[PDB]
Amino acid sequence: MERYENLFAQLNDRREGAFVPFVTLGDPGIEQSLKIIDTLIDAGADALELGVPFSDPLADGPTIQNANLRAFAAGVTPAQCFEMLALIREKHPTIPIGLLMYANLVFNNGIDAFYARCEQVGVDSVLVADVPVEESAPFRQAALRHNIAPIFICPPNADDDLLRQVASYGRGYTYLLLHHLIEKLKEYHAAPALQGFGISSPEQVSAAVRAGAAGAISGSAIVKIIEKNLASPKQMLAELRSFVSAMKAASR
Amino acid sequence: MERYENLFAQLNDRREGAFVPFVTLGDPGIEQSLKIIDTLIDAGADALELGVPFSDPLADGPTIQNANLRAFAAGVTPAQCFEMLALIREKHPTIPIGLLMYANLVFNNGIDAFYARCEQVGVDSVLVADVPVEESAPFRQAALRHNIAPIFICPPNADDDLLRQVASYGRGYTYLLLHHLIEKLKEYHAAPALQGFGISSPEQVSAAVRAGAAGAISGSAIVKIIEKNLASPKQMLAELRSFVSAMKAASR
Amino acid sequence: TTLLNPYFGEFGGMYVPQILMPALNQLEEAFVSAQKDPEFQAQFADLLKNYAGRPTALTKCQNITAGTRTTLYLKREDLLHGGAHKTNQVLGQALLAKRMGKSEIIAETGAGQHGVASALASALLGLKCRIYMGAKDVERQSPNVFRMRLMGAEVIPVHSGSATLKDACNEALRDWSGSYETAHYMLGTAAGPHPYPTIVREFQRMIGEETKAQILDKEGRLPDAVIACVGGGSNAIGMFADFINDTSVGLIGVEPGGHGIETGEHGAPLKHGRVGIYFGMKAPMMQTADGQIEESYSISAGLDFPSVGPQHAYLNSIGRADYVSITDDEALEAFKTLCRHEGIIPALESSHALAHALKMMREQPEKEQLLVVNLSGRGDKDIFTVHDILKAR
Amino acid sequence: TTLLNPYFGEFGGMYVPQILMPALNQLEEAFVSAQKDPEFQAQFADLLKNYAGRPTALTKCQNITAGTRTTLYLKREDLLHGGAHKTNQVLGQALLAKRMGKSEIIAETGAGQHGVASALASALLGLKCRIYMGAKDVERQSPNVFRMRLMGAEVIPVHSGSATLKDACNEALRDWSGSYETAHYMLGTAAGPHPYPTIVREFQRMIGEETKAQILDKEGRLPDAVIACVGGGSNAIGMFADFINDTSVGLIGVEPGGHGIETGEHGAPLKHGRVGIYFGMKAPMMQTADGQIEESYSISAGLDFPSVGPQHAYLNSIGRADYVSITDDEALEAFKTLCRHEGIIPALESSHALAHALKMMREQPEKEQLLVVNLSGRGDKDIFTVHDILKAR
Ligand SMILES: O=C(NCCOP(=O)(O)O)c1ccc(OC(F)(F)F)cc1
Ligand SMILES: O=C(NCCOP(=O)(O)O)c1ccc(OC(F)(F)F)cc1
Ligand SMILES: *Cc1c(COP(=O)(O)O)cnc(C)c1O
Ligand SMILES: *Cc1c(COP(=O)(O)O)cnc(C)c1O
Ligand code: NA
Ligand code: NA
Repeated sequence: MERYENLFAQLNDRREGAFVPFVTLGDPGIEQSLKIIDTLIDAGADALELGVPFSDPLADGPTIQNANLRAFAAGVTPAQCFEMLALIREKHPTIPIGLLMYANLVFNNGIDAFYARCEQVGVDSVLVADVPVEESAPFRQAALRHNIAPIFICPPNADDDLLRQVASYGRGYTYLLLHHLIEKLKEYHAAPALQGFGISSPEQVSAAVRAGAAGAISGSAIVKIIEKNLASPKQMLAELRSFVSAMKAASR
Repeated sequence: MERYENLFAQLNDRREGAFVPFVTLGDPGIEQSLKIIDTLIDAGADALELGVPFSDPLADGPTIQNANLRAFAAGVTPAQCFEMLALIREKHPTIPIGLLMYANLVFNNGIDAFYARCEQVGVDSVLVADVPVEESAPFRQAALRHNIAPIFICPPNADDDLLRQVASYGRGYTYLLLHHLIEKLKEYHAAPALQGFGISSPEQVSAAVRAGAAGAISGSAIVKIIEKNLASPKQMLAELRSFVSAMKAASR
Repeated sequence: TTLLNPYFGEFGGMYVPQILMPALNQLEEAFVSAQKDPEFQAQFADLLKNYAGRPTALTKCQNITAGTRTTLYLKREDLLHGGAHKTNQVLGQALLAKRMGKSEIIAETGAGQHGVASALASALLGLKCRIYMGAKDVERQSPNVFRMRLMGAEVIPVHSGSATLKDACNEALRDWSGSYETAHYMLGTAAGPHPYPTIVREFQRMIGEETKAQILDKEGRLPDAVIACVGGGSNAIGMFADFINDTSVGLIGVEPGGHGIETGEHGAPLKHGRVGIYFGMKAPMMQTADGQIEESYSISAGLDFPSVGPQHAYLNSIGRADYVSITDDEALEAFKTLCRHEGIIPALESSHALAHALKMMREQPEKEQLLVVNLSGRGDKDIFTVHDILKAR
Repeated sequence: TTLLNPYFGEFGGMYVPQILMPALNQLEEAFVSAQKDPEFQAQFADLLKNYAGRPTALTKCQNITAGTRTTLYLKREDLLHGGAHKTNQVLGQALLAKRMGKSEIIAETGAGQHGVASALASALLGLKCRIYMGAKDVERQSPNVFRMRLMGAEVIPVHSGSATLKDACNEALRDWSGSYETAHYMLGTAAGPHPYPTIVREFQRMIGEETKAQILDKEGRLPDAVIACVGGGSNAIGMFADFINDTSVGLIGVEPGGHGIETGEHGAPLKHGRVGIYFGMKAPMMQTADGQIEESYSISAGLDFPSVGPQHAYLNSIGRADYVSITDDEALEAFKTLCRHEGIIPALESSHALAHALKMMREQPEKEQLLVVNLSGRGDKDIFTVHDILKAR
C-alpha cells in the first residue's frame, strides 16, 4: 500500500505536521493496550509506532525497558502482538502503522517470513533498531518485496555518506534524531523526516515542523502516562486522550 | 654435695635398685604438689625428678603437657618452683633432687645465675631437655661450677662417639632411654644408668635393674595418678603411696 | 565500509544501532593502526612481560597421565597476574584507549573476573573505570566487587531484564553510545560487534604463540590437540589462533554442559543453540523458540555468556575446530584430580577443558596423543563452591 | 660435629633433644651433597621454571613514585605458583626428602600458607603429607585448610599450649623425632635448628639473584636498598642473600608493629624481644620476663612466628642489615595504595615492606633512591580482612 505517501500528501494539503506516538504492544496488557491504541487514534494520532516486547532492548531507555517488562509480566508474545496488529488494522484502514523491532525477532524464524507476516496483518513500516544501514540489505530487500517500508535512523552527526545511504534505502519516512540534516535529506529525495528525539510537549511538536520536518514522534511521554496511571485504567485513557489532542493540535 | 654418689653406694650395699618418680612442680597446685612430693618420699622414692612448668615443652608427651597446663592454671612460676624446692630440701636432707628443665628457663636470666639458684636451694642435678651434648658446654660447665650434676639422655641408638660424650660429660646418673648400652656406659666409666622409658609397672622396675641399670625413672605413671584423682585430693595421695611402694618394692 | 572483514563466514557483523557505528569504525581504525605500530607492540609486550608476568609456564602432568599413552601439558594462564587470561587483552585494550585519547573505561562483567581485569588495567594506566554488573551478580560476587572497588573502579548494579551478564552488556553499550568520544568500551570476550572478536583474538594470541614455542622446545613437535573451555571464546581463540594454519593440530573447544544437555540446563549454544542476532553479532545463542534471549547455566559462572564468539562458530562450520561439552560433575572431578595429583587449583571454567582431556585419555588409554589444555585461570575463587557440593554429598 | 657452621655469630645452633640430632645430621649431609650435585640443581631449577613459573617479574611503580626522586620496583613473588614465595623452598625440601628416600612430609603452619605450600609440593612429588596446625588457626583459616585437604594432605589440629603456630611447631618436632627414618620435616621459615636456616635461605636465594639480574638489566646498577617483611625470615633472607657481599646495597627487614611497639601488641622480636633458646635455636623472641614463650600479634597472621631467623639477628648485630617495624594501619594503607595505583593486591605481609618503602619516599621525597620491595605474596586472602576494617571506619 501507500499509506505513508497518502497520509503525507493529505497532511501537506492541510499545511499540517504529523503527530506519531510510540507505545509498546501489550503494555500493560493485551486488552488495555488495544484500548490505549484506539484512544491514541481517536485523539488525533496521524500514525503509530509500535514496539514488540523483546528481552534485551539495548536501544531503549528505562521508560521503555519498563514497558517491555510490564508486557512480559502479562505474558505478551510476538505472536500475540501480530494478533493485535490485525485487529488494529481491521478497525483503522488508513492510519500508517510502523513497528520498532529488534533484529533477532525479525531474523528468528526467517527474515522473509517476518515481513510476509507484516504484510498479511497490514503493517506499513519496520524500523529494526540494531541493524545499521551497513548491515541492512537483507532486511530492506525483504521489506520492499512485501510492500513494507524499511525505516532508518538518521543520527544528528550523520556524515554525507550516511545521509546518502539513508536517503536511498529508507521509505515511508526518515527517522530523524541549524536544520542542516533536514535540508540535506530533502536534497537527496529522502523519505519525509519525522523528528523523534525529545518530543514530550506541544511546543516541541510545533518546533520540529517549523524546522522543516514533516512531523514528530513521541514515545516516552506516551509510555510515561501509561506508567503513571497503572492503578487507574480509565484515568489513563482520559490522560492519554488529553495529551495526544494537545500534541496533535500543535501540528496544525 | 655427693647425694647421688652417697645414694648409689648405699643402694649397692643393699643390692638394690633406685626408684625415681617424676612429677611437675606445682601440679595441680603448690600446696598439693608439696604433699604429693612428701608422699612419694614417704612411700620409698630414692630420688626425685621434678619438672618446672614451661610454655612449650617440646620433649614431653600429652600426659606431661597436661601437667604443665594444670600448674599454669594454678599460676605456678619458676620463682615459685624454687621456693618449693627449698622447702622440699629443708624437709629431706639426703634425697637426690634432679630438675628437668627446658633451655630457655636456664638461659633466661643467665646460665650461671640459674645454676647458682639450684645450688642455693639444694638441687643435685639438672637435665636440660633440649640441649644435646653437642651444645652442652656452657650448661655442663656452669652446672659443675655450682656443684650441680649435668644429666644427659643416652638414646637407644646412640653411636660410640655419643656414648663416649655422655660418659665424659654426665654426672650423678646417666638417663637411659641385649643390654649393650648399659655395658658400654660402664666400660666408659659413665655415671650410673637410670632407665627412664616405659616404667609404669613393678615388673618393669625389676627388669631394668636385672639388665644392669642402677634403677628406673617413672613419670607418666605418677602424673597419670594425679590426673585421674584430681577431684579427690586425699584418694590421690593414697593411690600415689600405694603405687610408689609397689614400684620401690620391685627394686629390692 | 570497514578496513577488515567483519564476518567469519556467515557469523559476526556489526548489528548495533546506527549511532554506535562511528564508535566501532573509530576503534577499528585505531586497532589497524596500532597493529602496524612497532611502538604500540613494544609497549604492549613490555606490560605483558614486566607487569603481567608473561611468558607463562607450560607444565607437564605425568602424575595424571601415568600408565597411558597421553602426554598432557597445561598452559599456565592461572599464573598470569589477576589469576586468569583476561589480563592479556584488557592491557591491550587499555593501551588502545590511550592511543585514541580516551580517559575513561566502560566494562561489563558477569561472575566478575572481567570486571577485576578491567579495573586492574585501568588502575595501572590511569584510566577512570566504570563497570556494569547485573544486580543479581553483584549480590553473589562480593569478593570480585570488593577487588573492583579496591582498585578504584566504580561498580554500577544493573537492575534491568534478568539483571545478569546479558543485561550488563546492554547497559555498557547504552552508556558507550553517548560517551564514546571520551570513553572506551572494554568488551570482555571474543564476541560482540566487529571489531571486538578480532581485537580480542589478537590481544590473546600470545597464548597459542607461546604454547607452540614451548611445545616445540619440550617435545620437538606440535600438539595433536589443544583444548580450551568456551564461555564467550577469548581464551580458546587465544590458544587456537597460532595453530589454525597448522592443519594437523586439533582445536577442541569445550562448552559447559551444566546439568546435562538433555536437561536444557546448560551453556552450550554453539552446538545446542540457534543462530540469532544479538550483542551486535550473528552467532549461535541460547534463546526461546520465539527469539527471546535466554541465559546459560554452568556450575562455573564465568562460562555463562549466552552466545559464543563468531570465529568459533565459523571454525566449527568448516570443520577446522570441534566443539564438545563437559557437565558440572565432570568439571568438578577434573578440579579435584588436578588439586590432588599436581597441586594446582584450576578455575572451574578451565576444569571443563581439563575434564575433556581426561576423557580423551581415559576412553582410549593406549592412543598416542600429545595434548595441551589451556588452564585459563586459577581456582581459589571456587574452593567454597567445590567445598559445599562435596560436603552435600 | 657438623659439616657447616650451625651459628651466625652467637645466634642459631641445634637446641633439640638428643634423639633428634641424627635427623638433623642426616639432613645436613644430604643438603651438602645435593648442593654439589648438578642433577639435583637442574631438577630443582626445572620445577621452579616449568611448575612454579620462575623467574618472577620485576615491576616498576611509576604511579606510586610520581613527583619524587624514588624509583620503586616490586619483586613479584605474588606471581609465583601458590601466590607466595613459600613455594620456592618447599619444592627444594621436597626434592631433598626424595633424595633421602623419604616418602612422607611433616609440616607446621600458622595462617596456613606454608601448609598449602607443603601440600602442593607433596602432591606434585608423590609424598604423603601431614600438616600440624593449631586448633585456633584451623578454626580461623578454613580456606587454607580446604586447599590443604583438596591436595590430599592430612590436616591435624593441635590443641596443646595456646594451640597456635608455636604449638604446631612443637607437635611437628615430636612427630619427626619418632618418624624421621621415613618422614622429612618441611620447616616453614628460615629459623629452627641448623641446618634449616641455611637450607631455607639457599632454597630462596633465587629471589635476590633474579632481582640483581633484573635491576642491572633495567637500571644499569644495583639497588640502593632491598626491603622485605620479616615474619620468620625466609622471604627477606631470600631477597638479601645475593646482595650481602654488595656492601653498598641496604638490606631492610620489616617486622610487624601490630597496634604499635609501645602497646606491646606487636610481632617485632628482633628489635623488641629478648634473646632466648626455643624452636631449636638461640634467637630474639617474644617471651615473658620469666622466660615463657609468647605470641606475636599482627593484622597479618603470616608474620606471627614469635621469633626470627638467626641469620637476621646476626646481620643486625654487625650492622649489615637494618630492621624496622610497620603498624597494622601503615600496612593497610600500603595495601590500599598498591591496589588503587598499580592494580596489584598485595598480601598484608608484603604490605609491611611496601609501607616502609612508602615512608622512605614520603619522608624525603627529593632523596635519590632506587628501591626494591619483595612482594612476597598476593593478597586475595586478605580482601575480607581489609573490607571489614575499612567498613568499621
Ligand atoms: O561475555 C561477555 N563479556 C565477558 C564478561 O566477563 P566475566 O567477568 O567473565 O563475566 C560479552 C560482553 C559483551 C558482548 O557484546 C556486547 F557488548 F554487545 F554485549 C558480548 C560478550
Ligand atoms: O614459623 C615457622 N613456620 C612457618 C609457618 O608458615 P605459615 O603457614 O606462614 O604459618 C617455624 C616453624 C618451625 C620452627 O622451628 C621449629 F621447628 F623448631 F619449631 C621455626 C619457625
Ligand atoms: C572469563 C573466563 C573464561 C571464559 O571466557 P572466555 O572468553 O571464553 O575465555 C574462562 N576461564 C577463565 C578463568 C575466565 O576467567
Ligand atoms: C609466610 C609469609 C611471609 C612471612 O614468612 P617469612 O618466612 O618471613 O617469609 C611473608 N609473606 C608471605 C606472603 C608469606 O606467605
Ligand atoms: Na557461551
Ligand atoms: Na617473627
